[PDB]
Amino acid sequence: METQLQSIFEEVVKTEVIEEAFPGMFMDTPEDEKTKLISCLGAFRQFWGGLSQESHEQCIQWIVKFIHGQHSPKRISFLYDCLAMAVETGLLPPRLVCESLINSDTLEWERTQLWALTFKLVRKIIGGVDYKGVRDLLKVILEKILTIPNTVSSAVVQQLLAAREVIAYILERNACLLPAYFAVTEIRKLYPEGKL
Amino acid sequence: VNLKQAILQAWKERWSDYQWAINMKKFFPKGATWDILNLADALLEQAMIGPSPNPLILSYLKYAISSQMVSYSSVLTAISKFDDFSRDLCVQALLDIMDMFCDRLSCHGKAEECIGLCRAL
Amino acid sequence: QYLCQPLLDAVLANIRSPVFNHSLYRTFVPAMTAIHGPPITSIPSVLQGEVARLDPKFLVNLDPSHCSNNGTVHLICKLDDKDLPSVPPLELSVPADYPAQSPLWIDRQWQYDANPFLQSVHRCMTSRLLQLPDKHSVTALLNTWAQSVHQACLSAA
Amino acid sequence: KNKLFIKLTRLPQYYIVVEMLEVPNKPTQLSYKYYFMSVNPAMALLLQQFKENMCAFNKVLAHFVAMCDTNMPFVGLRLELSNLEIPHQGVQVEGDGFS
Repeated sequence: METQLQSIFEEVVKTEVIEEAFPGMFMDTPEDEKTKLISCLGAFRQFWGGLSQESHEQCIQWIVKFIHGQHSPKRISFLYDCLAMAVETGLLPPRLVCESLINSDTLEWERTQLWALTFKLVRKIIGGVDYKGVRDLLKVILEKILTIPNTVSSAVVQQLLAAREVIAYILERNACLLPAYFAVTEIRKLYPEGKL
Repeated sequence: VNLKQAILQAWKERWSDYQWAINMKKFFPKGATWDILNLADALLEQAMIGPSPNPLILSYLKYAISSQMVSYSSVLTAISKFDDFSRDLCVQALLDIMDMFCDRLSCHGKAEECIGLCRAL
Repeated sequence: QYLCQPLLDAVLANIRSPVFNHSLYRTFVPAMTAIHGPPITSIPSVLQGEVARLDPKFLVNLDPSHCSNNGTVHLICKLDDKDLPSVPPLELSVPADYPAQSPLWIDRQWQYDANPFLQSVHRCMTSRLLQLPDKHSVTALLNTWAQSVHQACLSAA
Repeated sequence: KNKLFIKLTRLPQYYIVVEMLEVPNKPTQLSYKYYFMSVNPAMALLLQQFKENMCAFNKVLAHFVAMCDTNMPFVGLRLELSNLEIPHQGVQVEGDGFS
């Protein structure tokens, strides 16, 4: 079963990249690109159609460690589009993906393209979490942002700033993802009075 | 054969600017950077005959500047040889054409082309 | 291993002695020399390889401007093809240690304005650039440029 | 439901799928749509549609099949070169057009 997951994931990345690698009008660019993403989503749906509830999360930890083990950013973004359509179609509960994305210890700020694409995907899929999960995600995102130094390079700053849009989306009052009292409670638990 | 006949055929059958570029290439095997053949002069003559310029041949000249067919020096000389000045519309068209390449004005060629750009300025 | 072990134990016991090869000589050379007789009777060339193999559509030359004969190199290409229209020249910045990394396309947004056609060229080119695999060559950039010009001719008409 | 699956036999896991649709005004003409499927209980993997552009030959489908069967051997070679990290210019048309 672990081997089965490995096989499906490896073949999907390699195949989609290589057929698209040669651009012989293989594709029509607008929503047929969305259809190739649908194609990865269907391969993921077949793989999921075979698993128990208690085993629902260790496979997801394997998926995210396999995505974060990659090196090509196009490969990473292709598997993140697969994970996005796997959440959007209703196959995956949209809390396990976000938690295993952020709590993955390969997600460090030095992996700046991985940082940017990860927090882009969490900005995409955070709108469906219940509010207690949004509170725990707020806590772990703040603790991830807290590891950045006072000074970083001038090129990596915009890709680092992708977590700030997730934070701005959670603490936005009109979106109402969670009661704002929970947000200020988590913040003031992390930045108590007198701390910048 | 002549550049006037090629531009005028480009006006007769309505050619878009890139199709004009392709057929202008095909009519003339030696490119001669198009400035030996005075592309800017012929395009300005047959664009500035009316009281208002025809937008087709102005579109041809704006493509031939934005794409680097024609050097800025030949354009600035052909602009300099217009005067007349009784028509404000042709003068405004010439100032928009100058608004295209000015502040950029970068020759990348021989030093004689740079001296030509100096005299053209 | 078997039938050879005590030699291996002797020699591995006696490594790091400075008189080791003396000991081997004294114990082995007279037997061997009795039996066997006495002894015996500017620009990195990867880029020149790329440019030397390009199609005669492209006309790649070095920039008169920019630092020369140093780490990175800079190119101004061209495009000649009766089928394709004349287009802005394109500027490339090839790093030193060129393979194992991807060259960079110096973007000039201002000349890709002022026409709809050059705008379509530019949009399609940035699209195929995002579609490219990593650590691509120079010729991958030049061929995506020519394919972008061709798509922007076809999409327009 | 009117489709045709053309499996390539020199390299399986590759299908060209022809979908036939009725053009609305002309009742005696068809419209073809060519897709490129790949396959691993077999699973679909991806799909892309090709660009549009005695008549009983259908020259476009023969061209697409020949194009896939001569081009797709290079894709596996591109991947196996990239796994051993030999730097290469990509799969290119070489000199003349027909190579």
